[PDB]
Amino acid sequence: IIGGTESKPHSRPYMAYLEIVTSNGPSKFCGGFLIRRNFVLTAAHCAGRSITVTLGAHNITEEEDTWQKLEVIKQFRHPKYNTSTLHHDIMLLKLKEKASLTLAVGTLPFPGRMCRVAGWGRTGVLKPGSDTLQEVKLRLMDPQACSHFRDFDHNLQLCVGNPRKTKSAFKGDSGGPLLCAGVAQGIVSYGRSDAKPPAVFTRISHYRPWINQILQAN
Ligand SMILES: CC[C@@H](NC(=O)N1C/C(=N/Oc2ccccc2)NC[C@@H](Cc2cc(Cl)ccc2OC)C1=O)c1ccc(C(=O)O)c(N)c1
Ligand SMILES: *[C@@H]1O[C@H](CO)[C@@H](O)[C@H](O)[C@H]1NC(C)=O
Ligand SMILES: *[C@@H]1O[C@H](CO)[C@@H](O)[C@H](O)[C@H]1NC(C)=O
Ligand SMILES: [Zn+2]
Repeated sequence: IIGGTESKPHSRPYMAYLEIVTSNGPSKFCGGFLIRRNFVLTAAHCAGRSITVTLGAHNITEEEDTWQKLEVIKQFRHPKYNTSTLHHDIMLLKLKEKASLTLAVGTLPFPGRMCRVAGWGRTGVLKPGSDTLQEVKLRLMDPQACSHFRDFDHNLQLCVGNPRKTKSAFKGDSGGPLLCAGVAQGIVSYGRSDAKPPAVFTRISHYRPWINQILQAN
């Protein structure tokens, strides 16, 4: 998160920190959020060979009793996920156990307006990931403001962030929820490599039928 501020610890108890393993290189990370005691929603571009989820964290380098470290047993990536057009960037992760509900861990059930995104991602173009969960408020834009992304499609995606400001999600914030009036409306998907807003978020409402079908059959 660029241009944001540190979240009050444990004030977003649905936030998941994801550590992604691949076979050919070192670990990477993304965000995501708990929608069921055993299901985390995140972006499909965070897929990997295996993933570990930390719930209940603030400072991700300081282990505490609120932590719940859970294994992911199966990744369900959207079947039409497309790395050419960048569409359908969405994935559910089935947890090996159901998470405990505590004060620090809980689920989040289901243009012009201000919304909030949160993450442990880089705080600057050339900066490391943040140790602590950060958040920022961002303006929802008319779809015209994302025209320069050639494969942007207003039906599938949200255009997020006022170009006149420097506030943005960045690397490591992938998969984090965009909340508008306490409801998850988007997931961080992609933007410019220089972070100039706006950025493109997955529009959660278009994928509700697909979410429901995975959650009902597992
Ligand atoms: C795990 C995934 C990996 N991230 C990553 O690829 N991206 C690029 C990316 N790919 O998006 C796709 C790809 C295919 C289909 C649809 C969307 N999306 C977002 C991105 C971060 C980002 C987000 C926003 Cl809002 C604006 C710009 C921006 O990056 C320049 C990212 O991390 C990654 C790569 C590097 C790091 C790192 O810490 O160096 C890291 N924590 C994570
Ligand atoms: C996060 O925790 C570590 C290890 O306790 C501490 O060094 C660091 O300053 C904390 N970072 C914060 C509050 O940014
Ligand atoms: C991605 O979308 C493009 C343009 O619609 C399509 O032609 C392509 O086959 C799709 N699938 C993959 C795997 O690129
Ligand atoms: Zn704590």
